[PDB]
Amino acid sequence: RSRKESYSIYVYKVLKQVHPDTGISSKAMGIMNSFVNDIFERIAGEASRLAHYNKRSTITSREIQTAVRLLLPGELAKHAVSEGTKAVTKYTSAK
Amino acid sequence: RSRKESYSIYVYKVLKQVHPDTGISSKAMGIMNSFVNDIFERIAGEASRLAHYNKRSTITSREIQTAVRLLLPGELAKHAVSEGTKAVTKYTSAK
Amino acid sequence: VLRDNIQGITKPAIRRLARRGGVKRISGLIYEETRGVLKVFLENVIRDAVTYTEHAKRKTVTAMDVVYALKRQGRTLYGFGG
Amino acid sequence: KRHRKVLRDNIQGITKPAIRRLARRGGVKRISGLIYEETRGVLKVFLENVIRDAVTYTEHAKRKTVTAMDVVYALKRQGRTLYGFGG
Amino acid sequence: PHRYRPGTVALREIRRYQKSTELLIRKLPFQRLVREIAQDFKTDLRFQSSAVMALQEACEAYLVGLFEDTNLCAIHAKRVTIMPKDIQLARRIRGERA
Amino acid sequence: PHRYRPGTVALREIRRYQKSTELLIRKLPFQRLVREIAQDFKTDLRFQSSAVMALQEACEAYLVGLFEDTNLCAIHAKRVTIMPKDIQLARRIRGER
Amino acid sequence: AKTRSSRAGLQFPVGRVHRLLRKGNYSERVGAGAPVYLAAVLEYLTAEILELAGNAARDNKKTRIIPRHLQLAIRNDEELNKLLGRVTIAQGGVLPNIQAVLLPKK
Amino acid sequence: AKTRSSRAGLQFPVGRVHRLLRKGNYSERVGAGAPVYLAAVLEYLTAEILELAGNAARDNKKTRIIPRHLQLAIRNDEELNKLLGRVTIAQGGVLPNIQAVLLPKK
DNA sequence: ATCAATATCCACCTGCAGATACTACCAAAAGTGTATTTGGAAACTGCTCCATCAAAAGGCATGTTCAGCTGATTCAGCTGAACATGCCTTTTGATGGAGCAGTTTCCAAATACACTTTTGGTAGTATCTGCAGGTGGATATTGAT
DNA sequence: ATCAATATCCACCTGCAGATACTACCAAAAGTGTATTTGGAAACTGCTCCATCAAAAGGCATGTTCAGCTGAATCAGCTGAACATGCCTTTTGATGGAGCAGTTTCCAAATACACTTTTGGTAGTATCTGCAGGTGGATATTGAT
Ligand SMILES: [Mg+2]
Repeated sequence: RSRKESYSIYVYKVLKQVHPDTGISSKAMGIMNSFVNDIFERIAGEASRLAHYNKRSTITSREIQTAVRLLLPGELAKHAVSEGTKAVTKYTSAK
Repeated sequence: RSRKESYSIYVYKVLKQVHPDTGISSKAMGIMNSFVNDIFERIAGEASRLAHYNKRSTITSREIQTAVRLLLPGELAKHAVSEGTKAVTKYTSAK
Repeated sequence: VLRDNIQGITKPAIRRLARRGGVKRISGLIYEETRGVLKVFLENVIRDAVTYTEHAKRKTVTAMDVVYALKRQGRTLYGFGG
Repeated sequence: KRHRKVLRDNIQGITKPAIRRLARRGGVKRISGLIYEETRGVLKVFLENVIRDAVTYTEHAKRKTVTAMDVVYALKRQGRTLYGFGG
Repeated sequence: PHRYRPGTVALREIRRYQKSTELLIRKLPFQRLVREIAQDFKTDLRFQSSAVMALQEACEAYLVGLFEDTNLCAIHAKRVTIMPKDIQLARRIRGERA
Repeated sequence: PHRYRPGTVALREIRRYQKSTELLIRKLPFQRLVREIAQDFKTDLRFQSSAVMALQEACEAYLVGLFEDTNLCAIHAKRVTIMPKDIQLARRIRGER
Repeated sequence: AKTRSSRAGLQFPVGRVHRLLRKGNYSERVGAGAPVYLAAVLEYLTAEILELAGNAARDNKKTRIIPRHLQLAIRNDEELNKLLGRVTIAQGGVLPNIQAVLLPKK
Repeated sequence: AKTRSSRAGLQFPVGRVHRLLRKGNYSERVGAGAPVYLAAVLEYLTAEILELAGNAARDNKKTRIIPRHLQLAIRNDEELNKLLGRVTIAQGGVLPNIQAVLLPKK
C-alpha cells in the first residue's frame, strides 16, 4: 500500500525535453534513480561538512555551489554552477 | 585565546593506566587526537546513516553498537562491544 | 555425486567473466584462485548486509541491506533502490 | 604593495637526489633515469589536486590564508586522511 | 575435420561477452553459495530475490574488473596468460590485501 | 682506492631511510612549489606554515607509497629497476588513471 | 498556488528536495535558494546523461533506453566516467576493449 | 554530583561526547546510553593503540612515545593496520621491509 | 594464391513481457501569520605571516668509470585451447505460508528550561628530564686478493 | 680463507627544548531538578513474495591432441651506481610591519513553526507496442592446401 517516492518522473520529463521520441526501460529508470539519490547525498553531505567547518548552522546555495565545485570534474562542475545559479535568479525574479 | 579543546587528558590517563612509566610527545598526542576525532566521526556517521535507513530519529547505544560492528574489524569489534555494553550496563545501574 | 557449493562456480563461467574482462589465455590455477577471491568478496559484503538485517530485527536480507553494504565497501551499485 | 618575485619552474626544486631518497624509503634499489621527470609529473598532479580543494575551502571561508585545516579537509575528501595537524 | 587455432575462439568469446550484459554465472549455484556463506553469520535467513540479484551483479562486475587489471599485470610481465600471481598483484595494489 | 659494488650503497640507503622519518625533500623548494601552484589558482594567498608542512607530509607519504607499488610492478616483470611504465601500471590499478 | 519548481524553470521538485535536506540531518537550517540550486544541478546532470544515453540507443537502432545505453554513455564520457568512477551500473556490461598485444599477428 | 563518566567507569568524557553528538547533526535525538557506549569504544581503541605504542617505545629504548612508535604499532598489527589503512601518520615513516630478490647473492 | 568450413551480418516477421496511459484519491507541498535565529556590517585588536639580511653547511651539480642489469635471441618442453554430447544440474513455473509491512497504542525516555556547580583550558612563571647530537673507540661488513 | 677500508654500533656525557609542574582565574561546560513532549517497542495480522518442488530445459564434465606460450639460458651493449670534486642554496635566527584572522555588539533579514488549504505524485488499474528471438540467405573470416 504505502507510498514509495522516486524521481522516476521528473526524470521522464527531462527525457522528453531532451529526446521527445525516446523511451526508457524499468531497469534504466532504476539506475537513473540511484544516480539522483547518489549525487544528492554526495552534494548534501559535502555541503553539510562545509557549513559545520565554518560553524554555520545553515545550508545556503553557496554551500551547494562550493560542494558542486569540490565534487564534480571541470566542465561538468561548471555547466552545473551556471544552471544552478540561473535557477536561483529566475526563482528570485518571480513575484 | 578561545578555548580549543582536545582529548589530551583522557589520552594521558589511559596512557598512565597502561604504561605508568611512559610519556608522550605533543606531536604523538596530536596524532592521538586526530585518531579519536576520526573514529568518533566514522562511528557517529555510520550510526546516523543507520538510524536514517531505519526511519528512527534517535541514535541510541544500539545504533552505536551496530556502527561499531560495521566499522571495526573482528577482534577489535568484539572487544569494543564488550567495553561498550559493560559501560552502559554499569552506567544505567549507577543512578 | 556430491560437490562443494563454491565449485558450483564452474570453470566455464569463470572463463566467461575473464573474457568479458578481455583476457585471451588462462592458467589452470586461476579457477581455484578466483573462487577464493569471490568468496572473500561475498563474505565481506554479506557480513555487512546481514548486519543491517539484524539491526532491523528482520529475518529477511533485503535489496537495500545489500545496497547499503555495497556502498560502504566502496562498491556502490545502481539499480536496486537507494 | 611593491613587487614580489615571479615563481617559475619550481617543480625542479624536486631534485633527483630528493626523489631518489623517497624511492629508497619506498624500498627501491635501482632507478631508471626517466623516473625523475615522471615523478615530478605525478607529484605536480597530486599537489594541484589537493591545493585546488584546499583553496576552495579557503575561498568559501572568505579567508586569504590557507590553513592546516583547509589542507586536512582537502586530504580527507581525496581519501588521503592525515593525522597530526588538527581535526 | 575443421579446427580453429588456439586463440581464435578466445578472441571470438571476448568480442561476444563484451558486447552483452547478461550474467555469466548460473543462478542456482550462486544463490546456494550466498546462503552457505550467510548461514555462517546468522541461521535460518531468507533473501529477497532482488537482494540475490544485487549480489550477483556486484560480484560479476567486481570480477570482470579484477580480470581487466589482472590482464594488465600479465601483459606488464610480457605474458598473455593470466596467473594467480597477477591476481595477487592487482589486489595488492588496489589495497584489497597486503 | 676503495669501491662498493653497484647496489651496495643502494641497500644501505634503503635501510637508512626506512629507519628514519625526516622529510626527504628540502623545505624551501617544496614551499615555493606549493606557492607557485596555488598562485596559479588564486593570487594573493598566504599560508599557515603548518599548511605547508601538512602538504609536504602528505606528498612524501603519497610518493613513498607509490614507489612501493611501483617496485612491486618492476619485480613482477622480473626487473629490479623501476621504470615509468611501472609507475603507470601502479597508478592505473590504483584508479588514479 | 505556484510550485517553486515552475517559478524556478525546473522539472525537478524543489519542494521534495527542500524536505530531503531538512530530514537528512545535514544542518539545523536550510536557505531558500539551496533546494532550487540543488534541484537544478540534479536536473542538469540527469539531462546530460539522458542526452548521451539517448544518442547511444539511437546508434543501436533503438528507441527505449536500457541500462547498457547508460553504461556506454557514461564510460565513453571522460567527465561522467570520473564522476561515476566507483559506481556499478547494473546490467551495464563493459566497453569493447581488447589489448593490442592480444590481437592476432597473422 | 558524579560525572556520567565515573558513573560508567570511564576515563573518557561522556558529557563531551554527548555534546559532540548533538552539535554534529547526526540525528534529531540522542539516547542517554549512546555517548556512554561511544566514549567507551574510543577509550578502548586508545588504550589498545597506547599499549602497542608503549611497547614500541620500550623496544627502541625510549621513555617517550613519538609518532614513529604509533606508526610501528599500527602497521605491525593487522587490525589497526586495517582500521587505519587509508590514514597517514605524520612523521611516522614506514616499516623496514626490503623485497627478497633485491638482497645480494643467491 | 582457391576453396571449403563456418561464423557473422542483415532483412524481415510477430507475440507478449513490459512499456505507456489513465484515474482517482490523498499525503505533503504551498499559503498565511507570527515566533525565533543568524549572519553579518562596522570597529577593533594582537597575531601569525611575509619579507629580508647575513652567515654557514650541508647537500647539490657534474663528469668519469665500469659493474652488472636489461632486453635480444634462441629454443624445447609443458600446458592450456579446441574439440563433440548425454548426463545431469539448472531453469522454469506453480503453490502453501513465513514474516515484512500496515496500524494502533501508550509510557519510558527524550527534549526543554532555569538554576548550580565543576572542570578543562591557558597563561604566567618555574622547574625538570629525556634525548638529540657530539665524542672516541671497540665490533662488523665488504671487496680486493 | 686473510687482510684492509670503512661503515656500524653502542655506550657514556653536557646543553637544552620540550615536557611536565604548579598557580590561579574563570568562562564555559556539565550537572541537577522539574515541567513537557513523544518516538518507537509491542502487539496484532493482512497479504506479499519467498522457499519448495515437479517437469521442462540446455550447459557442462570429460579425455584427447598438439599449437604456441612460457621460462630457461646465453650474451652484447649500454645504463645507471658509485664517488670525487667544486661551490650554490638552503638552513637558521634574527627584526619590523601589516595584512588579516578572530571577537563583540546591535539588528534587519532570513528561516523555523503551528495551522489550513490546495494539489502533484503515487498505487492500482487499463491499454498499448518495442524488440527479443526466430528464420533465410548473403557475406565475411579463417584455415588448409
Ligand atoms: Mg605562475
